[PDB]
Amino acid sequence: LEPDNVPMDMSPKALQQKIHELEGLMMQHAQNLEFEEAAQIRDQLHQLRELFIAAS
Amino acid sequence: LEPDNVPMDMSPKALQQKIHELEGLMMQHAQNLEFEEAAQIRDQLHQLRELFIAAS
Repeated sequence: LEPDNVPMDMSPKALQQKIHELEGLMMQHAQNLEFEEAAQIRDQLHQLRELFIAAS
Repeated sequence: LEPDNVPMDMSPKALQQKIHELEGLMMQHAQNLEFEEAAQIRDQLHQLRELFIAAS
């Protein structure tokens, strides 16, 4: 009983794991002047940000 | 007489000076995750490249 409240809920993990993954990707290309297809993550990094709270 | 051939003509200077100026700008924003308006230079850095020969 009360399984979701047995461990913890600091973050959704999956989402938080994806955000830190896409943001760290921009630096790579942006550093190698490959931000063309890389900077696009800016749209997913910003949208996933607000969802951080709506998620957990 | 022969003024354009008195000094030299390694490069157009103005163009070559602008290209190195726009390309060095991308690294700045791209490094501070500001490639949004910065990555746009990619269009001027690539177009000015081919013009490098058509110029001098």
